[PDB]
Amino acid sequence: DIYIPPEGLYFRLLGFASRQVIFARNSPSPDVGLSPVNDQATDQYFSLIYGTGEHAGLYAIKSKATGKVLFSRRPAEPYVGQIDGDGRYPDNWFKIEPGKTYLSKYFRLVQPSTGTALVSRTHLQPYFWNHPQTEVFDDQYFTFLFEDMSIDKIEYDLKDGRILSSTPNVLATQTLENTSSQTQEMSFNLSQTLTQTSTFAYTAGFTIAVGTAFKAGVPIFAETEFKVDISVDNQWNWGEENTFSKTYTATFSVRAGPGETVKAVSTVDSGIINVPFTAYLSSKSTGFEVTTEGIWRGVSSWDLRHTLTSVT
Amino acid sequence: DIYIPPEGLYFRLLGFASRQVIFARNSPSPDVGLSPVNDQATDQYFSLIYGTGEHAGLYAIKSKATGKVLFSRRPAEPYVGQIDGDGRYPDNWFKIEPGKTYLSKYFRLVQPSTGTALVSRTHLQPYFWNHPQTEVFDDQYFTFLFEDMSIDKIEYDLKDGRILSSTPNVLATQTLENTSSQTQEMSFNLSQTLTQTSTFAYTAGFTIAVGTAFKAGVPIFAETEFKVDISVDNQWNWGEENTFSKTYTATFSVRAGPGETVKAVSTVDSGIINVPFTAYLSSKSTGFEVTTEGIWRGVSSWDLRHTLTSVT
Amino acid sequence: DIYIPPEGLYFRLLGFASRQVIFARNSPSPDVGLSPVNDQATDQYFSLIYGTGEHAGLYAIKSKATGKVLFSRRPAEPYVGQIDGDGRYPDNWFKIEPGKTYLSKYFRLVQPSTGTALVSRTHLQPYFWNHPQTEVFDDQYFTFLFEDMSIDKIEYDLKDGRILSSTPNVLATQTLENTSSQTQEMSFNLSQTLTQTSTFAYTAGFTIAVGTAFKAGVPIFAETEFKVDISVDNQWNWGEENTFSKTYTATFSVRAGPGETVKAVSTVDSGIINVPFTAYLSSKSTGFEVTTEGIWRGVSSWDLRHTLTSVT
Amino acid sequence: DIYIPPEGLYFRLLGFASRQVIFARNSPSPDVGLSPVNDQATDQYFSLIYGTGEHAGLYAIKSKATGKVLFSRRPAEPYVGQIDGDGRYPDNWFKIEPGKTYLSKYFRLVQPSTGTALVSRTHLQPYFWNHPQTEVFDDQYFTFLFEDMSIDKIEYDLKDGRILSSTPNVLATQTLENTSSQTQEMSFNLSQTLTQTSTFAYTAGFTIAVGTAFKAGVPIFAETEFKVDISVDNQWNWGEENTFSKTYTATFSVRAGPGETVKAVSTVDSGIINVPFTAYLSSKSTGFEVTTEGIWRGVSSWDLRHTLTSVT
Amino acid sequence: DIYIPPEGLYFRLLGFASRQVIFARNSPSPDVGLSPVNDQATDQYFSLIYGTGEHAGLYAIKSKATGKVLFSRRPAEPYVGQIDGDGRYPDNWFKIEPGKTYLSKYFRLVQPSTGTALVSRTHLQPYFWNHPQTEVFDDQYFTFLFEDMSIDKIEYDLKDGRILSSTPNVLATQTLENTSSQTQEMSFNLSQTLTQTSTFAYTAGFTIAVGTAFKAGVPIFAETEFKVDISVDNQWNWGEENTFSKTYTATFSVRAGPGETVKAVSTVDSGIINVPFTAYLSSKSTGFEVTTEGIWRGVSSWDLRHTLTSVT
Amino acid sequence: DIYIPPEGLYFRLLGFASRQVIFARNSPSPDVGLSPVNDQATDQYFSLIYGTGEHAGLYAIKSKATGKVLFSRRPAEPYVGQIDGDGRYPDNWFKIEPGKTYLSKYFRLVQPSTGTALVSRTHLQPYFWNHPQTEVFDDQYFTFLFEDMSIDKIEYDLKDGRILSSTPNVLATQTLENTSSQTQEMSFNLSQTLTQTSTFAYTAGFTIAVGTAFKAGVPIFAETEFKVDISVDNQWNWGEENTFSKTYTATFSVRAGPGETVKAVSTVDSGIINVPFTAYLSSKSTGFEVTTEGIWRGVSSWDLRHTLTSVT
Ligand SMILES: CC(=O)N[C@@H]1[C@@H](O)[C@H](O[C@@H]2O[C@H](CO)[C@H](O)[C@H](O)[C@H]2O)[C@@H](CO)O[C@@H]1O
Ligand SMILES: CC(=O)N[C@@H]1[C@@H](O)[C@H](O[C@@H]2O[C@H](CO)[C@H](O)[C@H](O)[C@H]2O)[C@@H](CO)O[C@@H]1O
Ligand SMILES: CC(=O)N[C@@H]1[C@@H](O)[C@H](O[C@@H]2O[C@H](CO)[C@H](O)[C@H](O)[C@H]2O)[C@@H](CO)O[C@@H]1O
Ligand SMILES: CC(=O)N[C@@H]1[C@@H](O)[C@H](O[C@@H]2O[C@H](CO)[C@H](O)[C@H](O)[C@H]2O)[C@@H](CO)O[C@@H]1O
Ligand SMILES: CC(=O)N[C@@H]1[C@@H](O)[C@H](O[C@@H]2O[C@H](CO)[C@H](O)[C@H](O)[C@H]2O)[C@@H](CO)O[C@@H]1O
Ligand SMILES: CC(=O)N[C@@H]1[C@@H](O)[C@H](O[C@@H]2O[C@H](CO)[C@H](O)[C@H](O)[C@H]2O)[C@@H](CO)O[C@@H]1O
Repeated sequence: DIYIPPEGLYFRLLGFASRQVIFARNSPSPDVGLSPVNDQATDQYFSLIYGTGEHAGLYAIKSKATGKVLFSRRPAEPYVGQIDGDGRYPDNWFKIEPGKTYLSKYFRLVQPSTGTALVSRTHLQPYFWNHPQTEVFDDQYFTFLFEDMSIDKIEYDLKDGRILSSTPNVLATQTLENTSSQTQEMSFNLSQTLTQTSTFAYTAGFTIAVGTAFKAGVPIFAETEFKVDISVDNQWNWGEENTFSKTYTATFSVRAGPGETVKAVSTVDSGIINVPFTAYLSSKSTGFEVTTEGIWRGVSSWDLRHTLTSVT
Repeated sequence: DIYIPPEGLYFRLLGFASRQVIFARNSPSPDVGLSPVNDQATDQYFSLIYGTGEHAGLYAIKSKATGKVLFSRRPAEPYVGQIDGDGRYPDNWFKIEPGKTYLSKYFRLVQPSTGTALVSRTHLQPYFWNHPQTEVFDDQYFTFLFEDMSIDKIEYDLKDGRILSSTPNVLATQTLENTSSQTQEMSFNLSQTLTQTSTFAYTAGFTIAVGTAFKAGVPIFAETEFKVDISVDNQWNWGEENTFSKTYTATFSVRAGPGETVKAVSTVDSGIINVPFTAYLSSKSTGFEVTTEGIWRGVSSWDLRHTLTSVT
Repeated sequence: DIYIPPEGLYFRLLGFASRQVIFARNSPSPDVGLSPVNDQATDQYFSLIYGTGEHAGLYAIKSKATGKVLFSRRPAEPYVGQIDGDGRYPDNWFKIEPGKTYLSKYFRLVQPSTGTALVSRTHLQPYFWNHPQTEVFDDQYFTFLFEDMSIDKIEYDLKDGRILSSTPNVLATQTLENTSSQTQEMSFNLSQTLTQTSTFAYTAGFTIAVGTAFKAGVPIFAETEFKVDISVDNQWNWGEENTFSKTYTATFSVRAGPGETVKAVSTVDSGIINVPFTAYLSSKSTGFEVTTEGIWRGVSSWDLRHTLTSVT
Repeated sequence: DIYIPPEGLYFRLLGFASRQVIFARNSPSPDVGLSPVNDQATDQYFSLIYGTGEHAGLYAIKSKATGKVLFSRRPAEPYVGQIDGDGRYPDNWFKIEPGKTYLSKYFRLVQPSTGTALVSRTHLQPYFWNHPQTEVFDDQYFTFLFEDMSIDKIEYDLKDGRILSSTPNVLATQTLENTSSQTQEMSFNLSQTLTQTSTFAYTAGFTIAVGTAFKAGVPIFAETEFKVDISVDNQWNWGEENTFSKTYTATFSVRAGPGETVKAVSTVDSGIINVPFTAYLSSKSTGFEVTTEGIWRGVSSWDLRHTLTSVT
Repeated sequence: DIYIPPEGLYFRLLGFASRQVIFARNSPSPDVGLSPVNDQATDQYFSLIYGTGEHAGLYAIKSKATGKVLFSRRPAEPYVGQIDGDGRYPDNWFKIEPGKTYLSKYFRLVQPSTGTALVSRTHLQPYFWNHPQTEVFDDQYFTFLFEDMSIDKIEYDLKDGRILSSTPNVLATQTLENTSSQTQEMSFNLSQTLTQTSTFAYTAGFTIAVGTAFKAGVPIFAETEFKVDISVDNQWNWGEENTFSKTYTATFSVRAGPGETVKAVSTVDSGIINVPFTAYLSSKSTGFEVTTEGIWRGVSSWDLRHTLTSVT
Repeated sequence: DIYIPPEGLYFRLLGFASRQVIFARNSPSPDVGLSPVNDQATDQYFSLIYGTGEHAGLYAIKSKATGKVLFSRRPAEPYVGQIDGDGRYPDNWFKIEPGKTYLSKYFRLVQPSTGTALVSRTHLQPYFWNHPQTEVFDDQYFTFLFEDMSIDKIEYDLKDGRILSSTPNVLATQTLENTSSQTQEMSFNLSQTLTQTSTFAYTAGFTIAVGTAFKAGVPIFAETEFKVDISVDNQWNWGEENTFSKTYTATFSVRAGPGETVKAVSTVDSGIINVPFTAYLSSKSTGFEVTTEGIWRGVSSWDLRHTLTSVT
């Protein structure tokens, strides 16, 4: 089931074919049409009005710049445009039909009452028009290019963390710090770095744009639970694999035997790990709130061990 | 080696540049040209005629709507079009030259005899034309947009299943169901759910369109073999990672000692797993059959354990 | 931080919108403009001249075919074009502004002194023009389509290899080669094949084009170190997952007891593994050198074991 | 260091050679001499009077029947006998000289002041006499044949228990209680017996006679501590290995899956184990108290496990 | 409960004090008395006649040489001797009273009807006499010195074998048999000897004399069961620890890789083990049969492993 | 095969029955006879003269005090005694016939030429006599009561050490030495004592008297070999189980993390262990040398581990 925004969220209607966005303004000359994306052109933003009654399950597309609603009809010219009255006419209601395969994140905006589908193309004129809904062409598909949203918070569902793999990794094996006997001091210093992995994968809810940059603590396995490592301050990219460093540092000393050659082996458990999470976002322009569910996954390490053993 | 369809399979010739498909009809006015995809326009489908003799290794592109074959020549006008006689003229044979990098799933359709390459563009006219084969431009590349195929069957090669990782995961650890002694009944109920993973990756054979929706049992590791779990009835998307739930349920009771505090620990082995498979497909319009080889991979769980231990 | 080429490396400036490359020649008629990629058109290659002084942090875009530099101004017509003097005029310096989200691998070429941004479109004329830098449109973004580079060498940083997972896999379990007693010979032959995995992932440095084909040994885990398996001679594709076969073959015989039924179990450790690496490349036309850092990852196997045990 | 009884404990003086006990009575005719043991003849019991002053480290041997003390002199006849005054004369003090090898649990009773040693023989007359202390003969050795003591209590030092060995032992392996699916009940009954071991070994303190019969709980390993199993009510023999039965009984049922063949494997950890202990004894005739330290050792079992696993 | 022989088994009555055996003959002069053991003197053998009726629980001691029965009375002289009629007189019945501690394997032969106990001493005359049963002296104790019995068979209860400990022991670790590559032959020879242990401990039934020499196979652990190793042909001594050698020999060759340094590690599991058993014996003079239950225990080894691994 | 001393070793001939030793002197009156042991009476020591020629396999018993040899004949009186000429007469040669069962460490001294066996008794006169060799009585058995020997050295065959059992034992588990973060010092002190075991068991060679006290280092398992722990300075008793203390002491400190609660777990491997050995002894009076082979066995511990782990 594709994600359809609620009434207070704004978006751009990007065409698969034209690779351009629909615009609706009060001037210049042409009131509605297509244009290359310009994140600041209020012109290019719309929100939806959820149909009710006999329109339940349908939607009206409202211009943020004009407040007017889009329409699509086949008899009267022009076949498409704007109009007042938030869905006053049957011409303002559309059915959202998700595509398949390469068009799975796209959809047709079909207006039932007239059996017409919106068109967004650059090869034929008018670029923004409609077509008899029964003959499906690729240039009738649209995808949501949502407004800039800010990631306010990431909350992991730690109780459900899970370890997918685990192999011990010896950080500092070599350790032949010795003497003959009755010394008094032998200190060890551990400083090893492992390149870790991080990926925040979409599961459900609001469709955060792939690549969106943000910061958050990342999961860590303690000994019997998962915890959030707030130290990691790297910049992540939504839905993409990121890498970050994890350095293990430790200082310990050993010496109090009849005569030994102290040995220290620092070891950690490394492997793949994933944890569910919810992200809270809000509109930068409005503050409108939404959530997104996801699964975080990455190569990590845990259970740092220091084993001391004497030799003679 | 790119996948070239056999003689009975239909497809659309999508251009890298124009992002449009070639069409060949008997009318209206222009007989051949470019058009946005329309899965129902017979107009846009072609199949290949495998060259033989001195043409072995070359192909003729036959219109499904017209039966006519495409041609490409540089002296006589028009330089491209249709013509009867399934490869009667040397102008009907083409060499398929796979591209590299971003064009690896695309190819040029070069007609040797004339040293000309087909062209599919929208920036210059004619949109469907040809060019002296020696000067390679991006708008000379095409990719196969195969006909809608149905996935009739998935057959796993279970003998070759393989476990990539494995870590024990305790589903229900806590279990302090007690009394002092000589009770008579202490029953346990286990109900834990794990989010699993599923991906059907292409290996060879017919190139199933990424995203194609279908249903099939998914692999499972028994104790010494792999088996197909037919219960999982989720809808998969070819070549993409899907998730699904696996719930473990169990009821067992323990009590017959001198005086105990029965403890139950339910545990499973979880980790990554993959298994080879063959998919059998057939043309929805013709029933023409083909196969696709692939490797299925996913996070799974297995070997559910229930350990009972008394305490006093 | 996006990768900006040094002064001696050539590239094409591909537009996000137009999906076309900028060209600068001495003739025919129009000197600069847009064109579909043609890897042999010297016309389409440029290199950068690193600004210094008050221009430090800015760049001039030099035509490889003409030696002339690009410019962008808003008063005098034409607003864009070529000109001698490697950055003689303030009009030749540009600021490279990386985009975000879907435009993260793209950037604007803004000329500060005039507050103008280059434009690359096919929907409006002139196709190659500029726009008041303050109004950002999608057709103002460009990405680097670097010159054909050759991968001369792959050097792994073996000391940092790491095992992400590990599960024992018994290749040949069944082995009931017997007799009663005092025989004299019982030989075993092992021949098992496992499909392995290989991926060379970009980490930093020169951005090798995804898909680039090349050959190199692949990492292998010995017993206490990682080593390069030079036998694997498959063709890899940069930044993509490849598969390859690994066959284990072995012949051993056992017999010298009071009366036994020799059993042989061949086993290997399989799991995921990754190792850092540096790739050395050079321009095919110039020999200009660069490097790329990356992490190699794949499903592998190691520690082949043969265990013999008698039965009676 | 041999165990010398305190002043209130009674004993018999058994001779190595004569294999007979010393007696001291008021009548019949001969007042002191040798006799076969008769546990009821008060005649044969003596206790010691710890010398003090210049006699510190020496002892007087007091008759329980007569109260008189033994003496040994070489000039005046008879050379040995009884006499009043609890050590009034220098002739009443003896030095206890432990033997070696086969005489390690025996000792000479040498009277320094006169350089004479007591004699207990049956081959020459007088049977009970003395000899010039400088010429050591075997018939000058004695051992303590203590009075009947009762073992009132055994207290183990559980904190110091120790596991010497441990191997898992599967009690009930076979378990193929099945059906096809959706049954509802499958109960299991475990009843297995293991022959255990028990030995109470002397360490220090009062020398309990080997073989002495008594009853006490025996050590058991819980999961993280040792505990006393009070159920075992077998009769032990001090300082000797005893065996006893341990039966494990358990009843548990399992069934609540999509279709399984429930399997149950009952397992225990068996091995050698030992624990220190103190025994409290008291004179049956007097109630005089003493203690004995010892180490208990035996083959035991612990950590009974029940593992349930489904099959299909 | 002490072991009392059935009616057909012969024995000598050895006295604790006298350390001599009772004899009953028809001549010379003294008919009954004491004598140093002489295994061939029929004179010294007796068997028992189980009392019945009011004598149930009592026994008559019958001379094997004379057929006459022993008697004990206090009025008429002599107080002890022989007499016809297998228990005709009340004087022929005795109660067997086991001693404690050092006398636990000894017993008094008390004749109730007269309140008299048999006496066996060498310090007073008559050496063989009796005493008022109420005054217990050490020289009233006897032990059974059974007739020479032959151990016809040892049958182990293998199903109940048990492993008390287990630690892996590498027989032949070192193994660096190599070459560079493509050799063709590398054979290994294993010959290691371990000193094993063997003890047949009495549990119940006939009391086989400690030290009795005999031969039998000894237990061995296969892989899932215990088996009898019939190869071990050492001479055992009943109830005593014996040692014996176990040599592991094996010849195996390995070579068929791209280039290796074959390594072989031969390993075994060693530890303590015990198994119950029954011994079948019979009188050498009569063939009278009996059985003895026991537990066999010893340090053993099992599960010989040969692991081959290549190096480069 | 019983141990027969070589020609230069002295011993006493102790009788089973008489429990007395044979003596041969030049005066007083009776030249040969029996006597209670007196370790200083040269009178009681003899050595053997190995027969050769037709006497090979027989021995003469030579008096150390007199140099004369023992004899045994049945016609001429006295039947036994001394005589010059180290075996001059056939009467001086004896066959040593080991007994069985309770007489396995005893033997008859039979003089073939006359068919007579030596006798050692106290119940009949003469106490030291002989008897017609064909009628075997218990008082014809003798055992060797060797001269006082000194244990000069114990040499273990470390290469053959063997671990019979092994279970980890945590000495100091509890360890919650903490703070919040950035402290700087946290030191640990380990001091735990384990009661160990020691037994030197006879295997072959000279029969060292049971109980003989001596001192020697005891075996210890390092990590890959056995070594002698020379610290243990306890007094051992040949052929008997001894106990001794082993204390593990260690001081180590840990602290250098972002914020932790350092935990330390000290652990050791404990279990049963045995090692072969040879003992070198020599006569205290002569210095005559001999050796004894044996197996040392005991409960020990090894591989002390210190594991440090942080908590938060
Ligand atoms: C002004 C008007 O109504 N024009 C229409 C054309 O747009 C229409 O062309 C097609 O429209 C579809 C839209 O999905 C595709 O863009 C297709 O490529 C076009 O051919 C034609 C009928 O086909 O009718 C009028 O001319
Ligand atoms: C009608 C005709 O023959 N026209 C051709 C042009 O198409 C041709 O233009 C180029 O064609 C290639 C095809 O690969 C690219 O589209 C390129 O961008 C075009 O410039 C020119 C020669 O270049 O010749 C005629 O005009
Ligand atoms: C010749 C000239 O200066 N023309 C310009 C137009 O290009 C310009 O149009 C826009 O340009 C931007 C470039 O980022 C986009 O392509 C946008 O879609 C166009 O509308 C207009 C002003 O908008 O001004 C002149 O006509
Ligand atoms: C009455 C008296 O004084 N008699 C002694 C003997 O007892 C003594 O004999 C020895 O005594 C020792 C005691 O340790 C042993 O029993 C030894 O076998 C005896 O020979 C002799 C001197 O030896 O003197 C008196 O006769
Ligand atoms: C001929 C006769 O009846 N003599 C008895 C003695 O034997 C008896 O002596 C004791 O017998 C017991 C037997 O258990 C012990 O051997 C003890 O040492 C002896 O003293 C005495 C009474 O005591 O009576 C007669 O003399
Ligand atoms: C002086 C002499 O020759 N006396 C012998 C007795 O010793 C002998 O007695 C037996 O000797 C054996 C020795 O093994 C046992 O001690 C047995 O108990 C005695 O009976 C008898 C014959 O038996 O002959 C002479 O008297």
